[PDB]
Amino acid sequence: ELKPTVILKLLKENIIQMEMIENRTMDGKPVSLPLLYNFNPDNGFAPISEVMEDRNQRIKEMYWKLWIDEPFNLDFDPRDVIKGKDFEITAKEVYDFTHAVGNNCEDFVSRPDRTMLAPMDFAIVVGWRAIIKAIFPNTVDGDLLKLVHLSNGYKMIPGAKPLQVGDVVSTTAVIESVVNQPTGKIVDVVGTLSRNGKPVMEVTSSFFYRGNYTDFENTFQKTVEPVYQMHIKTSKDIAVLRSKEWFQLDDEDFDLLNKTLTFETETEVTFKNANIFSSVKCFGPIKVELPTKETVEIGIVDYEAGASHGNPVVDFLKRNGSTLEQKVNLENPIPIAVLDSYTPSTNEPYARVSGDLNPIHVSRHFASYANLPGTITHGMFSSASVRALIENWAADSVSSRVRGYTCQFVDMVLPNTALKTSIQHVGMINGRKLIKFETRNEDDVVVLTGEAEIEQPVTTFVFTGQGSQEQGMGMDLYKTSKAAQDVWNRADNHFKDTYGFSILDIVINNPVNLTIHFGGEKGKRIRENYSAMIFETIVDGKLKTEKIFKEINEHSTSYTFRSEKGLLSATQFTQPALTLMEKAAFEDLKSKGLIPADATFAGHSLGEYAALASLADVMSIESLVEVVFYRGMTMQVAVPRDELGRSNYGMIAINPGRVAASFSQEALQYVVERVGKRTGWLVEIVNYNVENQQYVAAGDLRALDTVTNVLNFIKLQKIDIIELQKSLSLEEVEGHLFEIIDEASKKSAVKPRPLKLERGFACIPLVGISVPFHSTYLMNGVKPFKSFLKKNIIKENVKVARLAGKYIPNLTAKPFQVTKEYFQDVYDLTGSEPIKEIIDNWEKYEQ
Amino acid sequence: SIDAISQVINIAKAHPNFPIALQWTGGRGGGHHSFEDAHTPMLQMYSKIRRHPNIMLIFGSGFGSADDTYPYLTGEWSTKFDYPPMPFDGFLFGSRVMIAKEVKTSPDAKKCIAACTGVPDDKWEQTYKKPTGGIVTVRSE
Amino acid sequence: MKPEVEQELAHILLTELLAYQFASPVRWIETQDVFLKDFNTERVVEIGPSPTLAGMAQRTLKNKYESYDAALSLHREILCYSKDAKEIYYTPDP
Amino acid sequence: NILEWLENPSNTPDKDYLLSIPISCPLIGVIQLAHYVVTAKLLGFTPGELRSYLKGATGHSQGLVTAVAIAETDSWESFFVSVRKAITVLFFIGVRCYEAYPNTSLPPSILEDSLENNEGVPSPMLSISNLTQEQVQDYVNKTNSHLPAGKQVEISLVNGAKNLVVSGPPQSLYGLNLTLRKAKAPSGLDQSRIPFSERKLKFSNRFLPVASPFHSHLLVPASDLINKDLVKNNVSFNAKDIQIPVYDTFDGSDLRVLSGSISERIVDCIIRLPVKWETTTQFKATHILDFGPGGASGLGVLTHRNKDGTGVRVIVAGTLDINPDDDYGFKQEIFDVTSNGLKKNPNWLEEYH
Ligand SMILES: CC(C)(COP(=O)(O)OP(=O)(O)OC[C@H]1O[C@@H](n2cnc3c(N)ncnc32)[C@H](O)[C@@H]1OP(=O)(O)O)[C@@H](O)C(=O)NCCC(=O)NCCS
Ligand SMILES: Cc1cc2c(cc1C)N(C[C@H](O)[C@H](O)[C@H](O)COP(=O)(O)O)c1[nH]c(=O)[nH]c(=O)c1N2
Repeated sequence: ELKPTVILKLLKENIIQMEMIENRTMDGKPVSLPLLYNFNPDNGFAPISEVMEDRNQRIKEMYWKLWIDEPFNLDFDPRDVIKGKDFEITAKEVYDFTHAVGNNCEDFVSRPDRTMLAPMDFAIVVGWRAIIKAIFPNTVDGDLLKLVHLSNGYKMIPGAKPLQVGDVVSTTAVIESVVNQPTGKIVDVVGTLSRNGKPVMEVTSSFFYRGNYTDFENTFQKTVEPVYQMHIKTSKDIAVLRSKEWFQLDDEDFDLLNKTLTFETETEVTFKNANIFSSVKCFGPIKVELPTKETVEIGIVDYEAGASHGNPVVDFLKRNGSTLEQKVNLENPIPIAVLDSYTPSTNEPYARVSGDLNPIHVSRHFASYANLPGTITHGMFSSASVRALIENWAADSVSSRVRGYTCQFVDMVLPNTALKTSIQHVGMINGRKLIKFETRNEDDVVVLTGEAEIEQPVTTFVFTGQGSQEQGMGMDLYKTSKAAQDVWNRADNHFKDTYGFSILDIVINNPVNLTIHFGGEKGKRIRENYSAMIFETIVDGKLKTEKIFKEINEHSTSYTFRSEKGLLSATQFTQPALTLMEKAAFEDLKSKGLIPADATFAGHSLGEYAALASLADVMSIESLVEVVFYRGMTMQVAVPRDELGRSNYGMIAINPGRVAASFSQEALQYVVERVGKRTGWLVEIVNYNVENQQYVAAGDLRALDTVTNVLNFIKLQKIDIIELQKSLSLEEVEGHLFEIIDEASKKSAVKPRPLKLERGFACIPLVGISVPFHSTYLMNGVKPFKSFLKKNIIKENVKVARLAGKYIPNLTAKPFQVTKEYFQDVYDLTGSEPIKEIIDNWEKYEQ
Repeated sequence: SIDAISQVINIAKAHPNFPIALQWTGGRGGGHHSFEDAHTPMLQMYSKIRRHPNIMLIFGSGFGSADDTYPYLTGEWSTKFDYPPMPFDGFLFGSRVMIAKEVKTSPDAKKCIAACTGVPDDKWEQTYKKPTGGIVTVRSE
Repeated sequence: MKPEVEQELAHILLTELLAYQFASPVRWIETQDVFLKDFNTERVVEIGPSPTLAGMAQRTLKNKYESYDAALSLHREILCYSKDAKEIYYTPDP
Repeated sequence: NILEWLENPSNTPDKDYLLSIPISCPLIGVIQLAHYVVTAKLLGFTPGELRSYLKGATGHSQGLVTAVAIAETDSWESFFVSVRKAITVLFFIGVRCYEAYPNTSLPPSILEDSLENNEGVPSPMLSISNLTQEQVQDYVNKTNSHLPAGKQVEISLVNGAKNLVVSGPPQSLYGLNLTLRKAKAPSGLDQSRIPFSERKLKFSNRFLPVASPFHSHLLVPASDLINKDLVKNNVSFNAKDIQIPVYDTFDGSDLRVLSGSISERIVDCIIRLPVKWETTTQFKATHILDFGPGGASGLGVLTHRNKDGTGVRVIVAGTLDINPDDDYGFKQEIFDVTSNGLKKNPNWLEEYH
């Protein structure tokens, strides 16, 4: 229908009023902007002059009626927090919003037996009124008809679930910065959306009042500085830091030498003019890196100046420190998609759902008055539209994966424009993919640039155990990677300094023997370390300390470690070596930003130690290699060895499907238990690896050869155990299996003690395994190892958040939790006084 | 097979006035035999065959009497498979006549043939593995 | 439960879990079921010098999750650090 | 604005929009009614006269609305009454069913996989050729065991003994398709040298060019809304106004012998109940006129395949073309005044008795 848009008349004798009318309003009542002009017929060449007094106020009053549902008051402080009203996310608003922006993602569509999400773009709908109210105060004086939206950005708070239908969302907005630039005033606004008291997401909006502004007393800028890192190598570096008043340790006598410091500073500035600051504040924590790579606060930056040309804190940290960059670029960007989209023919649908009733998008006359090329598309429509493409292509239409999105509004878009968006994977940040996009119009002009942070697919890290080690493992990575170098070098130094051997030397050269010499002062210190290496057992409430390395006394000049083939196969060296290769690989991944913040993890046997150091940083490199060296020595002591370092113990991988299709894991359990009882030798199923395809039997090399021969015989005879025990005879199968075991046991006992285990039909021996790992044979080792673990795993390094729900232990194959149920299940598996005491007394720990 | 039945049809198409006796046998026939079911390929091809009036459709393999051939003559055989009736134009009898008086088969070979129990159509494919009804599949040169 | 008390109990639980792991069987059947089924993991990254656990996950999936993975249309990548560096580091061939 | 689209092919929306059921449902009605009118007018019949020559009518899925509509028709004056009722039923089915289950973007990884494995662009209806209903029902049972209730697939159309259609979420059917692509042997596999019973079953599966899961639990919420819209817009079908039998697509019963609302039953047959095509086509006829859309790809040729050798001739009433095999007719056969108009298809029981 046809409505009045402009009314031009004489208000008074000399005052021309051009009333610009907006008909598309909040309540349906038209809103009028009275533009006033003096008519002075004495100046015939230019008789009309604009009334510039209160002109920005008149424009703001219009925009207030269109945008804000409050009483018109421009007298509020741009420093104060803006409180937006609570917003309930309804299915109807999500429907309307998603249709308006062309977001066809299923997460936002009502489906049976399933909760409807809101897109993160919906944050601008919830937060618009709070956010936009920031550009209105009297002291932020600008012409809203010349307002440019420079940039918008969303950031999900880590842990926060996406917005849902039903959610009551509260919004706060603060002006981060308002600064006078040569070409206009920039206003940087930060909105925080919260739900149930907890913050969900931050909306960042940058607005530009085009104009000439010189009101520097109303300007201010808050910057979150990049994190700066200093490695304090010398006492000169320490003196240079102590010369800075702003450098303020909590403990003045703190030892900075060899420490890595991180400075997490924020700079608050107020302006006197364009170039000179009237005030500088630079403040924030100074953190030292601990051996676990955790950072803890040891002091503050606290710099405060009046009139200044610069921030000396940040200048110092730039010159002397290194910048820690969270974003890590891939070797080469990975093209994802080149996608066509269209801006709608009309901006009224987006205007209605967004609450952005800015006349320039809908009313030809305002767009003309504002000198625009027409009724331009909402920048926020193009944002939501390109974000829907990212979500579809980069996130494979799993909306939850999109954790951040920023867009720069480079150039204006007209309705019925064909936009081409190039999307690329360019890097990683904290396990999230970093997607760059560039939207061009039909004229190949860049209209929109930005980036998104997309969660990787749900990931599990699994850490291999013993058997997997080979000479040279991790040594390619050690050459190339600084992260891997730091892991190996720290461990190699600890081993050289403490035990007089290089774990790197053993990995690279795999020597058959290694002699440690105890000569000189350094040698006596290393000998002490070997002697001070003790089993700490409690027998009848008495500490009975035993010695590993009995042959090492105060008169020993050397100690030789012995192996048949190479020491990388001896478990006291295998364990550290594997643990380091895994931790070095993982630290390289972490350096490249490849580790999802919520990844799950498990390690197979030894793997559990690397997994815990890697994903949870429970132990330092030094603690780690020490713990697994000891663990390996505990296992070596438990097993008798010959002159060449060979034991009478081993492991076989048994495939119950390779003997007979009817031969189940209960049949294998039965057979193995019977071969154990008959011979009296050690054999147990210890690793459950692949259901009905891979079970590992550990124990006596003779018992393992007997089991191999029994299963070889059962396969060749094609005779079932479960069919006979149920359908033919009761307990006769037991007696029948005894003579089959005896046939194999007689041939096994004759063979010499270091007998080479042979590859059966259903059995393969594990190469480079000499200990019966995970058998009851090692149960005596538990108490001393427990006491050693209690000393070397410090409770301050156990971060429950890094374990809870993420770590799957080998013992209790259930995700780690600190619950009575978890403790009770651990107690049922392995009865322990400390755990039983925790279960019984659980109530006092809760309060 | 299907492909060979298609080739017979192509020959019938090319000589529409010349009578073609399409003698269909399944793998269950005596002598050199296919891997084919007796029924399935007829169910698939019967319509296309019957578009060529010069094709006289003969069913063989597995037959030895009026009783077992009658359903193929009336077409009721195809009804067990939820198809419309599919009558055939005639029958061939290979194995059935091997113990006739005038066949040169030696007396003891006739006794050997007679003593073969045979199996129903559902079991014939066991000949590929082991003796089935006294009969087995072996490979020619 | 207070953060520092939870930390103390977590320390005791972790020390006990590792101590007994020494001389208890490795329940890697149940572990694979927890991370393949209860978490519907899409990327299994094996950190090790050889593909032993990758091989095990690839066989567990083929043996008991072939219909599950089809029905829920979830694509598993089983990556070993030692072979699949290009897939883990996102460095594909030009 | 269909008149605009027909005048100017440039101003016609894209195929995806045309295919959406709020447009496709009523417009497929219009195509069928248009073919019925072209047929009646070129024979110089009234709609009722052409109707009176019919032993019966039925339709496959939404065709059943057009079948009841033409069953009510008498004169050219009152024909637009029947047209309105049909267009109105199909409008509300299209609109309500779309609102109950709108199509959403499918993950591009799923689209890329389906295209690289020479399957269709996924859709809410998957056609499986050369498997039995039991076999298909076994594979949907396996898929449905893992899936939750709102994502479960179901056999929607039993078009033939080995011609089935499964309805449900396109992603759920892509899931079924992954299970099927393991069980299916390659197309160019030679199994001639394998014993018959040991051969790997070979079959076809393609997504249908449709945009809604007809005959599925997904559309059941729309039922009550369609019924209320029909009582509001005064659309009913009375048994006494229906002059020929119209066969139910579920049990093949005459709709005229229903106790309850015929409009409610017809809606139920389209949105919820499966189409048992061989059950509904149990009628005895020498000739079947296929008005529906698709010409040689339509319901006529499907029905021919099911009825081959029973002495039924299908005529595709909507398409002028030449059949080289001449096993079914086109438009020209309806109007031909010579002997070429009365072609009978062979009944094998009678011809080779
Ligand atoms: C056992 C193991 C070596 C098998 O992995 P692999 O070398 O990749 O073996 P594969 O099964 O892929 O096949 C290699 C060949 O080895 C042989 N083989 C493998 N498993 C076998 C078994 N259980 N019995 C007999 N032969 C076997 C076969 O000849 C096989 O060839 P095939 O595939 O034709 O059968 C490996 O999985 C492993 O190291 N697992 C044990 C891990 C463990 O528990 N160690 C920790 C100790 S605390
Ligand atoms: C002893 C013997 C020998 C032959 C055959 C069969 C038998 C039994 N058959 C196949 C034969 O013509 C016919 O196709 C089958 O015998 C039909 O199956 P039944 O044997 O009746 O079940 C056969 N076919 C053919 O074309 N030329 C031949 O030389 C032979 N040889």
